Amino acid sequence: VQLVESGGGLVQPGGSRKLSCSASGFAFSSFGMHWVRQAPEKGLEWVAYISSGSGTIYYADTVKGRFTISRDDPKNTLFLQMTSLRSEDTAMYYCVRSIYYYGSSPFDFWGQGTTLTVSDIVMTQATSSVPVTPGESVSISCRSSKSLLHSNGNTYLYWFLQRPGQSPQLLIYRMSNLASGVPDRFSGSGSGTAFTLTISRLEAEDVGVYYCMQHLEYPLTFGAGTKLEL
Amino acid sequence: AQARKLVEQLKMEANIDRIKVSKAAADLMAYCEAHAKEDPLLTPVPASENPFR
Amino acid sequence: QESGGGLVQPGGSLRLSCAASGFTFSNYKMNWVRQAPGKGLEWVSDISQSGASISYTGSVKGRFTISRDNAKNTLYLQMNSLKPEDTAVYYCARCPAPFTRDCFDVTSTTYAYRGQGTQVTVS
Amino acid sequence: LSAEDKAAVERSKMIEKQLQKDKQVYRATHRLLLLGADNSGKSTIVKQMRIYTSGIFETKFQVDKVNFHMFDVGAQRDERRKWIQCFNDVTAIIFVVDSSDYNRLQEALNDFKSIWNNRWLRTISVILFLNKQDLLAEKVLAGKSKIEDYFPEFARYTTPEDATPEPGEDPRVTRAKYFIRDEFLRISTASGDGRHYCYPHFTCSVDTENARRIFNDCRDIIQRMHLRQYELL
Amino acid sequence: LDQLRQEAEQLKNQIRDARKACADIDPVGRIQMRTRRTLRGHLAKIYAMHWGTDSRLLVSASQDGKLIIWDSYTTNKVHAIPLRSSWVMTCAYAPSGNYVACGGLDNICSIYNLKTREGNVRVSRELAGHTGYLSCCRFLDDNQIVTSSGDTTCALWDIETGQQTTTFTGHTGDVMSLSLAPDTRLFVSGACDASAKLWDVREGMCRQTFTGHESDINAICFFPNGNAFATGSDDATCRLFDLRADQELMTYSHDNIICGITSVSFSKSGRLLLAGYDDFNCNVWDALKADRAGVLAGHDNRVSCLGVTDDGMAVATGSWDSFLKIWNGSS
Amino acid sequence: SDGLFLSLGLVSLVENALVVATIAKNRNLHSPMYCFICCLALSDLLVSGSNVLETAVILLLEAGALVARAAVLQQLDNVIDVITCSSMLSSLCFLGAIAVDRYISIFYALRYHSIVTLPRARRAVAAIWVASVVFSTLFIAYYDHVAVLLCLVVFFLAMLVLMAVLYVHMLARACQHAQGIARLHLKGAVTLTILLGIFFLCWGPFFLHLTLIVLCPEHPTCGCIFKNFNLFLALIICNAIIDPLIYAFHSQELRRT
Repeated sequence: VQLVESGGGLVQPGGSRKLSCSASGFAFSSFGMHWVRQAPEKGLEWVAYISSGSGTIYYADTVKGRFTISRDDPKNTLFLQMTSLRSEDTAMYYCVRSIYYYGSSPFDFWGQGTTLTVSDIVMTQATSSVPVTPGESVSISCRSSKSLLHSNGNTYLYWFLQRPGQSPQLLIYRMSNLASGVPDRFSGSGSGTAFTLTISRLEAEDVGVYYCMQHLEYPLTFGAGTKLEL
Repeated sequence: AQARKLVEQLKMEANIDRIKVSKAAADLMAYCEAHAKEDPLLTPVPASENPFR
Repeated sequence: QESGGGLVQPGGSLRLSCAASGFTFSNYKMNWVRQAPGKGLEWVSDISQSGASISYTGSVKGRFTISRDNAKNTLYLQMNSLKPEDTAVYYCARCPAPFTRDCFDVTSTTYAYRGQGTQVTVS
Repeated sequence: LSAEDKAAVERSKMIEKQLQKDKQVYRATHRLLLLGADNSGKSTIVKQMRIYTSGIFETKFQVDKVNFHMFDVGAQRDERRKWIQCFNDVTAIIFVVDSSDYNRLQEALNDFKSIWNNRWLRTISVILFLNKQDLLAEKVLAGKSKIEDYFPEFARYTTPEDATPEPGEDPRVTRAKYFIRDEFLRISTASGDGRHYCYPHFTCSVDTENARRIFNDCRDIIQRMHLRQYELL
Repeated sequence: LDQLRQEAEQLKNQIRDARKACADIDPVGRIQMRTRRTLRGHLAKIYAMHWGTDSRLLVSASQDGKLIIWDSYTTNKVHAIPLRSSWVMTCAYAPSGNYVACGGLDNICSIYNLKTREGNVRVSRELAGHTGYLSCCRFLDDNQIVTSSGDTTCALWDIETGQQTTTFTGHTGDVMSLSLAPDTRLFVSGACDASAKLWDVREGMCRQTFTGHESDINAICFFPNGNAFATGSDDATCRLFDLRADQELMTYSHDNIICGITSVSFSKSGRLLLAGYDDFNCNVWDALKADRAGVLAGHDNRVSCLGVTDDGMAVATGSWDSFLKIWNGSS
Repeated sequence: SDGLFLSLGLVSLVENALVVATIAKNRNLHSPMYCFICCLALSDLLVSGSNVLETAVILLLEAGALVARAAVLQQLDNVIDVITCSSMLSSLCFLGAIAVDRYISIFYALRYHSIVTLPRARRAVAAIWVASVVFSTLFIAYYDHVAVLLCLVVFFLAMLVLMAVLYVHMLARACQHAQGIARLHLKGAVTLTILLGIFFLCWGPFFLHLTLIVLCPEHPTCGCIFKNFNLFLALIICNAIIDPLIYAFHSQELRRT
């Protein structure tokens, strides 16, 4: 699995820039391709979405009328079209594969990311910094604007970690599950509107910022971001 | 060769202890009557909990 | 359980019996199949459930009269003019599936439904 | 209908459009089963017209823009009554028989009866490739074996009127070959209820026009089943 | 040589005498199943289905040559598995859910990996140690499988290595059916000999042989207890055997039935014995009364497959009419 | 005429709806043949409904709660005419389409599934109803012209001839198969005779009426048989009773349900 992409950088302000996603190593034609950006000092916010078969396309309400997503299966590539970005469009973007069937793990693999800098459920994370010692049980919480338990038992909250040097990663999908290359220490739970992530025994590789995504109703929204200091 | 092997197989199979068929069937009847309530196809589930409709 | 063979001179007479039990004789299209020494396994006679349809192999067309007694559960094959080149162990092939007019594998090398046989030798 | 469930009813439909692609392929290519014996020559039949511990041996061939399967049942066991059911809803059954060895001719007749009277092979027509007719020709030209030994009824049997001998053919070999063919058509006319007919054929190892024979035969089966579907026949 | 057959006959007489000496409730009612789903999309003959361990997912093997994974609630194509041997006669769903096994006329048993990191269902191992067609394959664990073939052999394979840890060679005909026990320590089979056999999976030897039938055997499944099983036959009857008693218990036939059984599956509680038949429809036998508890008459051709969830919620049947109906109660 | 006409319409509609429901339920028959059969069944349903509604509104006009409204009088009559012409020209082409399906299956037995499929079947159905509605709304609401009731004159013969040739050129094959069978060892006469004579007897009267109305408006009999136009239409309306019964209700799949 390898999602590598680029495209951003230097362009005349107020202009257009096309973001791609050079997917490699997986059955691209069966996966759903999202997009996510990150405020340079703040948390994430959704960008766009193209589904399997290029039939369903949802957008970010802030820029719904003017962003342009696209995809090209027979070359296992992806594209995203920016037009006349404002000064708020200074952020660094992500590429996401996802697939939806019974038992699947959407947002399982998050790409490496690329920068683009030119000069509704709401998630609240009032917690932004917590001191903790290795080997001690710690928890981080995220709060929503309404319920997320849908009629089919799901919970539609994706826990995350952004390790202090690289891209995000899935710790728990749908509030209770676990990713592929992830230890068994991690665990989480939901109350109905507020959530929490539990790490049984901290170690060196569990430092950074933990995020929260919902997926129950569009648009997708993240929390503030709780940085952990050891 | 096949005759000797067959003879040995029947000899080995004839030494197995055997319980009366009454107990052998009573076990199955008891197992059925001890797990019926959790068998939806025998006693149907309520429609709300029925997930096929 | 084929039974009823023995010595006989060319042109003699014999009777072949097949005691059957455990598999409801009166339902299956019984057979008679022959394995002469040094030769393969080839069918000779045939009979339906009611004794209506009968078939011979030509080499046995004029002499061997098949019969069948569903009441006593026994299959017969009457010998009348045994020629010297009709010596063999007489197997008793039974049809695979009940209530059917098709018999597939009654001449197989290893077939489940078949008697031990009866060696019949003609001088 | 949730966002992930909405994509669950979407990939299912992209798989629908893949199963509606293979239906066109599946119903536009006709299957055939090949049956025979050790010396029948079906191996030679395949080796001649395929080129123009594996349980089942496949064969690909097409004639006049129609694709045909032919499943030669290979490294299986002597018995037959459990892997023969798998070949229902098949277009036809090719049943090669060697008629130049009268010892096994009646066994081949029994096999033909079994295929013909089979409960699942009752809607299945048969293409009898009566094989190696020339061997049966020298079996009587240099007459040493009396066919009446295993066939007393051949004594008072005469050549059928509709016989069409190949140019330069002795009448006696015509008698013999049409005799065997008639034994192979008697089982056909005995039962079948018209829903499937038997198709006699005079084939050999080097018969280099078998493909058209399967082609014509299969066209006949499908034409006749539609004509019965239209109560025109 | 003659003395050998004499001793064999004496031992068989001893076995029969021992079995003879060994031998010594509200009805279920008219069960109806109003086909809460109807799972279309198979292009050809359907021959085998197997439930997932989650009582939701389901694979069906059809003789087009494709395994199809469906979501039993919302009727979705979760996966599409094309094959190379169109003549599929068995299918299995591994308990972990990562693997599924299919086998058919070709002597191979192919292992298919579902939960892969690249996305597409792909092969894991091809098992090639047979000389006859494979008719029933079942996953023991993630790395073990049990296969019953046409040549008179059952087997236990190590999936990682690809070699038979043990071969089971006591039969005399084509082995049709195969059922792993609840504890995955034993399995039973029927082998077109009117002789069903019990086997031990570790030692590698046939423990018992049961000879109640008068024709071939088509389907076999353990009672959910693991101390019994039932066999389906072409002689138009089903029979119930007990492992410890080593005998026959009941026969499942009525005078109006002329055609043979091809697929047997028990109930999760074992009280309902579903059975597929030649006459274009299923039947459900209360496995302790041998009566016709009901009929799943919804198919236009011969039923070929049958299975019940691990939760007892539903049962799925598929005839060669290319449809895999899913059945459940009401109220 | 007035009551038996409505009775025939309703009994025809009942069988047409039964056929449509049976095909929609037993979806294992989702083939171009059965799509064409069901579409003929519902076009016959349209024939039944339009013909019955003609007389129903005519009778209900006696209790004329709605005003006479001469504009509405010339509108509603034209509209009910449009429907009983659209239904005619759909049923016609659908009998033709069934015949051509029969013929392509017989003469292209190994290529029918590579010629005709559900895409082309539904496309032809849509094109046929498009032609029907267009030609009806043009032939009426735009009344007698040189082309109208003259091009329609060519159109009924040209189909029954193309109806007849196909079902005659497949009794010839059916006979040819009988000699082949018996050489190595009838009903098609009945099939052709029904499928042609029933259609001819049911449809011919109205069309000879509409052939005379354009060339022979002067005789004591060439106008006497015109007075039996109601009998002509009642003979037509028996088609929705007979045709689906003889085309469907013959396969074992339909006979089961």
